[PDB]
Amino acid sequence: WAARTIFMKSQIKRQEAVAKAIYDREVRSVELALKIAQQQ
Amino acid sequence: YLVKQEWGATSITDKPTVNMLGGYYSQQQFLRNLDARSFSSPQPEQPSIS
Repeated sequence: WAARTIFMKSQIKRQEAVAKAIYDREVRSVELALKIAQQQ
Repeated sequence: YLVKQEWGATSITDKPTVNMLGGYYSQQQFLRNLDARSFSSPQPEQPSIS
């Protein structure tokens, strides 16, 4: 049980890291597209 | 009277418990239970960690 809960904690941390990376990339692209669209 | 006396002690052992293996159990499951099978598909036959 202890090994299992450690494993799920690691998996959850990994999923949060992946989601944070995707969100950061998307938000950066969105802001930069905002600046570009404002230019035109 | 001249030969050195030899006393013998006998022990017999078996496979360890999951609890007493410690964090090694988790550190081997991270390496086999998810990494190898999912990201390589080697389809091997391997014994238990214990």
